[PDB]
Amino acid sequence: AAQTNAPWGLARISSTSPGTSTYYYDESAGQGSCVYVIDTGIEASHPEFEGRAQMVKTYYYSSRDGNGHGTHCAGTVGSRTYGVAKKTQLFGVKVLDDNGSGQYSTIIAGMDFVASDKNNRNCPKGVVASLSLGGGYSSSVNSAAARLQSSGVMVAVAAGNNNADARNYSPASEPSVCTVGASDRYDRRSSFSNYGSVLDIFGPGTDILSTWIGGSTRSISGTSMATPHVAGLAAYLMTLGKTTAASACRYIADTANKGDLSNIPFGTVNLLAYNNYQA
Repeated sequence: AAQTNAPWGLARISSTSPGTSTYYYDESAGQGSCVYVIDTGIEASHPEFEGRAQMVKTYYYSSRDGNGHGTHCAGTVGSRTYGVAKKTQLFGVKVLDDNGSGQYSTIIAGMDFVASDKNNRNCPKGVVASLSLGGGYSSSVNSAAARLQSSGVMVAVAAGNNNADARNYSPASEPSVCTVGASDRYDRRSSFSNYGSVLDIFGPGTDILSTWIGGSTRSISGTSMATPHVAGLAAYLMTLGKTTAASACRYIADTANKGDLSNIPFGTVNLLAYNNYQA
């Protein structure tokens, strides 16, 4: 399948070169997989989700996304125009309030919620969780991310936006989950992207067009935007039967575009997520 005039990040993940604008992918498109977006919520009514999104949990007075961040991330995972895995099922878990903040205890509860809740959903091709959130190092937060992964969910987490070593952030620093740095459309490390040995992969994170609340769209930047590219990619590859929740991060690293990013610090992987789709 070919989507013309796609957002640059989608085109990038199906290309061996920067500078193209068409996204190529197998038409299976993550059908039969599920991605949990653990964030500020998802505006499921957005036409871009086509009825494939739903809120399953909130820790606040509403399950609505009053912020936008979660809706943008979910759009990059799975919206019809802005998404990597255009036929996945999207499940929203609102651990972040409408100001984008959340207590670590709530975030932990949301991770453990997903590990159990997947048993209430139909995801024959597999389950992914996208965590575009984080804070300072916490062993309890890392352990929750590790449990979620152990339970059979492909966990993708943002590296963080401090232009610093991600070893000092959680859940970024958890070794058993897939930690995602950000790049720009010229294959440069994004200016704000964290780095370090704990990173597993880079994805598009600068100037990413996706869904927003009020049935709208906008372009924003962050490792929050790179993470759902990787989560959507995992769902897509799992639907194709190429990998599993436990092995997908390694598979994505194995099949990445290698050595193509600039300003990668010595000791950080130079790997850019790539679907290796041959039309």
